[PDB]
Amino acid sequence: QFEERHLKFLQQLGKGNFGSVEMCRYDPLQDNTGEVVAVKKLQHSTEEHLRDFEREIEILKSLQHDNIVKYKGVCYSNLKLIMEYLPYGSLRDYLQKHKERIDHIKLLQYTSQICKGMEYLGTKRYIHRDLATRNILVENENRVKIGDFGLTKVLPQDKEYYKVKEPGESPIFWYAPESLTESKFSVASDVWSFGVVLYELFTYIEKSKSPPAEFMRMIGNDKQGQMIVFHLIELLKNNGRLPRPDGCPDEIYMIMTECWNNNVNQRPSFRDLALRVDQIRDQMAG
Ligand SMILES: CC(C)(C)c1nc2c3ccc(F)cc3c3c(=O)[nH]ccc3c2[nH]1
Repeated sequence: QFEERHLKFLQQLGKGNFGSVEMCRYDPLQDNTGEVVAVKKLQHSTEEHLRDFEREIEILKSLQHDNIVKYKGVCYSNLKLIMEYLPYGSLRDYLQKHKERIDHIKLLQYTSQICKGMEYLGTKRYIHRDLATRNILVENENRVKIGDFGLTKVLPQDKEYYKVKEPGESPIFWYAPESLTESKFSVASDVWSFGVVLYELFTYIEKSKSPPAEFMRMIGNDKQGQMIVFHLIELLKNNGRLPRPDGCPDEIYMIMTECWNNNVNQRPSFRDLALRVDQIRDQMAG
């Protein structure tokens, strides 16, 4: 395992849901030769959150894929999850800061990698429940990885959905309608959220174009608080949706809109999404 005393704090990397990630140097020889790693811990340790965190660690450990962040180990005294350090950070921040470097061809490369990571999740009957560019990490210019699994659940053997309603705040603007109305989560709801991820990427994370900002304008910024979810549900029911991003090819927007089907069963599979994206990639290449 990883020893507490040899883990040297460098900087705060990010915060998500109930967890917090830090950049640390694991230096067991105490000579400044150890590798830099990412360390996740609970911001406030609750027995409920500890049980969730334990399951999260088991989830990640069970995953080995090019497009999933690498598990390295755990640290015991206050449980800590040790992951590989991915030096380019979240895709959200990377894309926003370096939009001149990243073209549509690169966006589709990332899109394909996300789909392949998600198909791998589905093969283990894992539902991510929090697909968003903030949860995707960049290893290098050519490779992204699904980088957090704080909300990830395993499907029961006998059902194709999973019902969960967690205390606090949910990413409602990435949620499928049945996740908002029924608290139902499935591969199909992950596909819906993947549509939002695709939207995010093609907006190049322009602040005014974010899903929350766009939906809030459609709902009306003169919104309440508890009624926001109620109005969001109604908007989606009446086929109100995120607009086509500036400069987004019509065929890419079609993929988004097909992911955003109210009919759960009519949403494409991650396998078919990868196929469609890779086909568009090749047609943009030659
Ligand atoms: C906020 C969230 C929990 C999604 C998170 N942010 C990061 C992150 C941010 C910047 C950075 F340079 C690296 C990371 C990082 C990382 O390197 N490994 C695992 C997770 C993770 C991370 N996980």
